[PDB]
Amino acid sequence: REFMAVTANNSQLLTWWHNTGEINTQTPVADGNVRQSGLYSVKVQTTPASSSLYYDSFVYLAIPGNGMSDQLQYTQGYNQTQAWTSFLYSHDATVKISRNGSSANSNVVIRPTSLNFPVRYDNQSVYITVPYSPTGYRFSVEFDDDLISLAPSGARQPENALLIFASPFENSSTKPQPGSPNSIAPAPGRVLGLNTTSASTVVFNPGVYYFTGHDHMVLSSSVTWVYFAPGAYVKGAVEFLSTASEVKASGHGVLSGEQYVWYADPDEGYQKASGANNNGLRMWRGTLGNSSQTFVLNGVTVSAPPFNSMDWSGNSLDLITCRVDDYKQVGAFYGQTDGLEMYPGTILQDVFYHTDDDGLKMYYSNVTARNIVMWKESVAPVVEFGWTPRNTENVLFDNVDVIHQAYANAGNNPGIFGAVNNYLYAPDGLSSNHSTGNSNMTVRNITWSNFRAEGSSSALFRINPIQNLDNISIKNVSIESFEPLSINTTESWMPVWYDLNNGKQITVTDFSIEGFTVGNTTITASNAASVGRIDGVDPAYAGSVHYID
Ligand SMILES: *[C@@H]1O[C@H](CO)[C@@H](O)[C@H](O)[C@H]1NC(C)=O
Ligand SMILES: *[C@@H]1O[C@H](CO)[C@@H](O)[C@H](O)[C@H]1NC(C)=O
Ligand SMILES: *[C@@H]1O[C@H](CO)[C@@H](O)[C@H](O)[C@H]1NC(C)=O
Ligand SMILES: *[C@@H]1O[C@H](CO)[C@@H](O)[C@H](O)[C@H]1NC(C)=O
Ligand SMILES: *[C@@H]1O[C@H](CO)[C@@H](O)[C@H](O)[C@H]1NC(C)=O
Ligand SMILES: *[C@@H]1O[C@H](CO)[C@@H](O)[C@H](O)[C@H]1NC(C)=O
Ligand SMILES: *[C@@H]1O[C@H](CO)[C@@H](O)[C@H](O)[C@H]1NC(C)=O
Ligand SMILES: *[C@@H]1O[C@H](CO)[C@@H](O)[C@H](O)[C@H]1NC(C)=O
Ligand SMILES: *[C@@H]1O[C@H](CO)[C@@H](O)[C@H](O)[C@H]1NC(C)=O
Repeated sequence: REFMAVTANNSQLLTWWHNTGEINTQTPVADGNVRQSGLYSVKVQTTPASSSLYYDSFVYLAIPGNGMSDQLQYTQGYNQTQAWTSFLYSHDATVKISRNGSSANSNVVIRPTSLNFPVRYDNQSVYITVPYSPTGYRFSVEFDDDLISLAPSGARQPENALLIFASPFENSSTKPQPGSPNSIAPAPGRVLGLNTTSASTVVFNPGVYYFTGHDHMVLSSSVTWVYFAPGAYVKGAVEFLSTASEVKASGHGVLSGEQYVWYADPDEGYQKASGANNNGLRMWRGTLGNSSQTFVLNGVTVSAPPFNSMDWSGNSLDLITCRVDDYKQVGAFYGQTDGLEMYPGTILQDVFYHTDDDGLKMYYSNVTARNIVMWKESVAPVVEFGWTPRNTENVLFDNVDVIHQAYANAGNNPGIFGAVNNYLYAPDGLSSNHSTGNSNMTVRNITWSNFRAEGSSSALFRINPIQNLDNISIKNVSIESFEPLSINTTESWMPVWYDLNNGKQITVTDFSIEGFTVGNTTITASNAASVGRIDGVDPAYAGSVHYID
């Protein structure tokens, strides 16, 4: 018969497909269609590797502008595309990757490179044995002959990226049981009525769904759980109205905002905001009243966000907490595509972030973030914590691997660990005025450990002490290479700041740096400025920065 895709649905492997898959690299795909990579084909086989059957795994594709060329002006202007595929597994599986048909056998680099997965090359195909892990893996497959140079960085990256998201099977907490009378499973196509449903659980089963570029998934206050099934692709953005103790979004399906123009404003008919009112539609939005609320985000893949990926409403933002895992953000070519907000008590792990702005927002206390892979694009620091003075304490960011960076200039506020200026007086985050700080607030007990930057990289840190700093320690951080010196992006700095009202000097205390390597050079105090390129530490703080071995 006519060739058909064959997907896996067993206790060891699960892959899916979309019959309305559309190969398109220039315009918006049809409503009921899903942009599919015409360059990469993926099949997965549960080990042991035998002449047995290999199952197809749909390869998604996100492109800058989302086919809207009059939208490219809001991207960094590169011609890079991002393809990806996800699958669930419970046992070691071999991933077979194929291309065009005129493609020669090219070498591939897996990122993070720490994975060290077995890689075989056979007849214009790449065989990657992916080991099973209760936390799955998120990695980039980069074909040498597909690498290009991004100006002015010169960063060598894939023109056509391919991401693989191998996740563990879903449990009773992340996958609703079918047939519950208190849940509603909207059929494929335009989705309507979820904003007034009496259901408490929205279930999107395999299939394509879409709100428009002029409407999003507002869930009734009654809704506390949104599930995107593996094989489900939903075009829209979600907003809970519920103020219950917990609201949840799970499943390994896709939530794509490809239909919204950049900075789409719900209050202005989803049109580009009138004047940067910071009302660009978020992919994850919620609201809390007087009671605390936990936001659970699990397994979902968010693509093409039209603005900041997430933000909650309220005056009691410290009453919110997050629990996210096995979550991904791909195809975020638009600017200001911030990663999630991590409210007090948050625990985030095994996340993949493709972002053109503030990545890890360290704005709240008692936060734990680990096992993150970041494909930072061209703006904002990897880690941000400097738009507004605040009291923040007890933060741990461990095992973070920035696989790529493509900064252009200083105005991009580059750097791994950054803290831009006070947005109230320097909205763009850059200004010589360092006298708008608050000597009454302090950020303390901060630990950034096991950070890693592959390829060329920006400065280790560019921190503006807008409030006091105390007990901040960097442990094990390696920068494979620095970006071109001429672009003003590799030197770290930390200028003395002053209180806005009192004029009192902002203090920095116990800022330690341990295990900092640049290439094959282990940095130390007598190495700081030489290789480490740490030149900007203000003499007033020099005594507070310690290079311990
Ligand atoms: C197999 O996977 C499909 C989606 O690809 C899912 O809808 C279905 O429930 C699975 N079959 C079962 C019940 O094992
Ligand atoms: C994409 O941009 C790269 C440089 O960033 C360039 O080398 C490549 O030719 C471009 N794609 C094409 C084939 O137009
Ligand atoms: C519910 O959503 C629809 C879809 O756009 C919208 O037209 C309607 O005004 C909304 N009703 C509510 C709950 O305000
Ligand atoms: C952080 O945790 C500590 C102790 O667990 C607690 O005293 C403090 O209030 C917390 N801060 C916030 C903003 O939740
Ligand atoms: C400091 O932060 C760490 C996070 O690694 C936490 O385990 C510890 O309890 C905090 N200690 C203080 C000062 O409460
Ligand atoms: C910025 O610094 C200047 C000192 O040069 C100070 O007078 C001003 O109040 C600060 N912030 C602003 C622009 O309000
Ligand atoms: C710091 O606290 C003092 C005393 O309450 C106050 O006068 C001053 O304005 C505060 N500084 C800032 C940055 O608000
Ligand atoms: C720092 O790196 C060393 C070498 O791999 C490792 O043994 C140690 O546990 C790391 N420390 C932290 C902060 O995890
Ligand atoms: C980079 O910085 C140097 C010194 O700070 C400056 O002279 C140069 O103009 C900057 N390059 C540009 C234009 O980005």
